[PDB]
Amino acid sequence: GLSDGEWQQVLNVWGKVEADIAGHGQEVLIRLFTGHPETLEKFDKFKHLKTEAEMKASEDLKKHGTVVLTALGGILKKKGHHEAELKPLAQSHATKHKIPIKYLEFISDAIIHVLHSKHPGDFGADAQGAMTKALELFRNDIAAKYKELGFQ
Ligand code: HEM
Repeated sequence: GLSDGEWQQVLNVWGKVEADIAGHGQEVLIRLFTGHPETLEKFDKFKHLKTEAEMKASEDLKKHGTVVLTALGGILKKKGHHEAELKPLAQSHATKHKIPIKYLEFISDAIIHVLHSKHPGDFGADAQGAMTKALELFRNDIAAKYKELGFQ
């Protein structure tokens, strides 16, 4: 897992996200949808968005971005002791939303990209390393739940 120092880095970086959750959430989803169009198809409520301009102007997309990052933030603050918070998320995304683990890899990468884009020069090598480890832990624990369900 992560060391105490690494978790402190993760939560310090997260402070940046919390200053503008909607903005970060919106950019993460737009990065995901524009870089991997197949992901948009998983959202019946966002498949009407044919352009990035429409995505940017969508208040409902910003709303979902807030829901997504608020959930992730709650998980991150548990510093790995997130079974109760993560299990239900893993099961809903596998059985209900049908989200391949590959898409979770895509959104993890999108988060790192957005952090650099919104905070250039202020997301250090150590910070990136820590956030990456936290996102991999998140993804890997979801993957374990996916295997349990036999979900691909
Ligand atoms: C940072 C990783 C993610 C987090 C924390 C997250 C969190 C959530 C939460 C809290 C909800 C609402 C509750 C629920 O249905 O469980 C939700 C809904 C949903 N998520 Fe995710 N999600 C993540 C990644 C993804 C990815 C990668 C996809 C597909 C590309 C996806 C697709 C969906 C869909 C389709 C819904 C239902 C939306 C609706 O129509 O209301 N999620 N997600």
